[PDB]
Amino acid sequence: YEHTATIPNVVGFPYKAHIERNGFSPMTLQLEVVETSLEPTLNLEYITCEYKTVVPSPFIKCCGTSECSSKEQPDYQCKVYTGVYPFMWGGAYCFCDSENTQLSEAYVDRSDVCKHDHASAYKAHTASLKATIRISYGTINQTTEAFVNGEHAVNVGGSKFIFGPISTAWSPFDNKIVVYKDDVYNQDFPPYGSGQPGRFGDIQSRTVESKDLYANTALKLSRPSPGVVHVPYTQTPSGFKYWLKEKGSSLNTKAPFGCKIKTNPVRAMDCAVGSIPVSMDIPDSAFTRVVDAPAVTDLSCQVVVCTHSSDFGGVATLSYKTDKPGDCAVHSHSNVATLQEATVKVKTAGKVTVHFSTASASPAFKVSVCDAKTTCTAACEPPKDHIVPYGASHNNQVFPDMSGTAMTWVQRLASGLGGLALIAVVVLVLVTCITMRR
Amino acid sequence: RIIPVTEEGIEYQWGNNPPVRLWAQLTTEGKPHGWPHEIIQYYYGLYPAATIAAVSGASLMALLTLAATCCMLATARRKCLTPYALTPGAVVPLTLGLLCCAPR
Repeated sequence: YEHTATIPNVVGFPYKAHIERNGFSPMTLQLEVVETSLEPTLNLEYITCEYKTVVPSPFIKCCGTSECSSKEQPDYQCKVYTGVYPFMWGGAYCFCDSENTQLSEAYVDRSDVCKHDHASAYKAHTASLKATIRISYGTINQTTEAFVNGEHAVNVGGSKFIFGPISTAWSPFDNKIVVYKDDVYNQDFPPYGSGQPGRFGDIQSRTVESKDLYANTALKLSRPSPGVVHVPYTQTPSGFKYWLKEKGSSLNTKAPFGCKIKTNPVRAMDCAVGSIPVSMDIPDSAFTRVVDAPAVTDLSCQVVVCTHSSDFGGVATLSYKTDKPGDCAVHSHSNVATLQEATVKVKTAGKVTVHFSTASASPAFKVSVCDAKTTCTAACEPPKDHIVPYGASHNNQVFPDMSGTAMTWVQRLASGLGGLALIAVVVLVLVTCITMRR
Repeated sequence: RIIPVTEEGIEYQWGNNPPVRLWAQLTTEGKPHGWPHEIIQYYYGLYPAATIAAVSGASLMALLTLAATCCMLATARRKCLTPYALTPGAVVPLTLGLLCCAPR
């Protein structure tokens, strides 16, 4: 038996689905989203970390000359300075006063803890949303995980549910993502082989274990100062150690829709965006036969109080006939007002009370208790408390019913003016007829 | 510090404390079941721009419809009384002159 619904993608909003299977007493299912996890497909572009600059002891050649050579090492710099005369602590190092050279050599390397302290630059696309849904009905009250696509059917008490494709393509991750430990950053990092000195990615590695390394740190050597053995050089400070203080706060503090961002794996939890279709197949053991249900009849509704507050600020009393005591499914057939309870005990006392939440000055929702139907009309006052620590339990439908006071005044004014206009029309038509016959 | 809170809500975090979420309710100054101006005050309170627009639109349509009723009844009067006003030897009859409010 197929049935379908569409629950809000709102965590902890306990949407209630009503099934009116014609052979059976109705049932209300509660479908509460316990978690969602929107996880992008990630392709790693490269790894960035702090560089190490290797500066060996200078090869000072006393009484002679030396020649530099090229080497296959990142950002490698090598120059031979002629006419050095270095002093060590005990005296001049060379006997030749000017016939000496210093070979100054330096190059960049991946730092020794880049195994442990690195930022991984990713492309993030084609996100898959998984949700944890709590299903309850009758004696069944269970939590299950389902991929939110039109495909992953999941069993609950012998029911099968398909949580159809999320009604949006939105995700908080931009196309380029930088991940670092517990954080995620929306950052248009430069391509591999294209990083610039002192900015993020001034050294780049395709993987952590890659033996190759791109480096562009603006390393330049300069001449040993007169009388000193020092290999003097200038280099732009590590763009990763700049980034680490320039990052600001991560996407976890900036994502829209209240998403909570986590790593390992990179995911956006509990985003409040869009809505989730549901396909529900329910076995005959879940329902109750109409012969066993109570014959709830002559149902009527009166509203004790209503506040259009974010909690269940309305209270109604429903009154009815019944043949037997029992349980009935109860539902509100209009999104203007959501009920708190899914089922109500029916008794020969012939009345019971039901609580609802609404966002409108005068809702005219209609409710059922078992097979019986009635319409509830409320006059709802505004809440006094400006701010609350919880989200709205209603669907935020605010337009008042046409039977409400504001729309009753609108209807009186509109029918007054239109009736006068139609009088003027009828007069003008009868005058133009008579003055045509003349 | 003052944080603007809409009915969509905010999340704030202070120092190392866990973040706290808060949502604004539909509080408003007016009375939803009062006299008409109290209802306009009500909606204006929780929906300012929309109420101003809706009331401007409806009151413009009210003026346009009233003006149409006036222009139509004036056209009826004028087309009825024209043959009596043009004729030299005549005056609007004693019955019709009251109903259409003839000039004499």
